[PDB]
Amino acid sequence: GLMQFTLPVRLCKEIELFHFDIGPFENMWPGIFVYMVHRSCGTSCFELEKLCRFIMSVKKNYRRVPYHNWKHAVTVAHCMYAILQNNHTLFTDLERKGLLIACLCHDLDHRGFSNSYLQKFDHPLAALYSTSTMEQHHFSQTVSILQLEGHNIFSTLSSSEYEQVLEIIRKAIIATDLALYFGNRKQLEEMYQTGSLNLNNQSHRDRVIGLMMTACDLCSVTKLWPVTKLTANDIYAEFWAEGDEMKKLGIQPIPMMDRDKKDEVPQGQLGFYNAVAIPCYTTLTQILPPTEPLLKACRDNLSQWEKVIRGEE
Ligand SMILES: CCN(C)c1nc(Sc2ccc(F)cc2)c2[nH]cnc2n1
Ligand SMILES: [Mg+2]
Ligand SMILES: [Zn+2]
Repeated sequence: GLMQFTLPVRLCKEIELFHFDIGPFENMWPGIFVYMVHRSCGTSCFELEKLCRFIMSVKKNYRRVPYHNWKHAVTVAHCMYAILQNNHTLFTDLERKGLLIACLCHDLDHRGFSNSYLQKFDHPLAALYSTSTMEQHHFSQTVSILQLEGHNIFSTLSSSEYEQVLEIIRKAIIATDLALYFGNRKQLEEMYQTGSLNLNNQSHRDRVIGLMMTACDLCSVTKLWPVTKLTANDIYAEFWAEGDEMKKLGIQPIPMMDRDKKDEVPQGQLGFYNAVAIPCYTTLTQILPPTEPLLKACRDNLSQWEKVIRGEE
């Protein structure tokens, strides 16, 4: 318990910043996560032995897909860690615990295919979960792994707190279904401007955590441009495989998933930044002013994609 995880100097410092990249060294990612849990929650919130066992079963249940992999899990968790650490007093004890775990688990057993593709393929998950298909699966994998012998990191919580934390985690993971983001942000924006936003309203808190989850999930757009640009490669590698799989079902995929339409990527990124990314971090910055660096970094990347179109790169 006097066993404080410590990172090298450069990582100790830069891990505090929104734009931190967790690096190419897979074997340091558990240690980075534990460090963040200890700083964000306490060395007391989880039994080190159980927490490490939990982390290593979660890693095992992420697949070797170009984008929706273990590195994405730990990147999304780091973004949450920066939000939480910049908004210390805004969050309950149960929230701080649940949200880092939710972010680590949020794409558990992802196959590199959209909810759309599962439904058109007629995958059994699509029959089990009519909406937020993969997101209900991710939550289910999280509960399955928490129920493994020696893996219940929540063991010391009361029956009450345990149901509360698993309910935070469930809502947090469902919110990562981008189909639900658009409405969540509209409501949050309306609420904020008519001055009805009330962080004491549990239903309001839910919506604000939902947006956090979108912001953390989309955080590749808030990195330094060379990170942003190389991550886009990984994202499109998955989309274009999906597109291929659509063509095998006899379905012309949307252009974003068609590798024949690679040329249209820069214009595609503009729409995404304008319709999703920029509104997400704006509404977030309005609700949580210390998250302004995400909006700033996002705007910088919008500017790099504009330059790519102008053939300025
Ligand atoms: C509307 C195109 N689209 C959804 C999309 N998504 C992302 S992240 C992402 C991953 C999976 C999703 F189901 C949704 C979003 C992007 N990052 C850079 N360009 C992008 N375009
Ligand atoms: Mg997901
Ligand atoms: Zn994700």
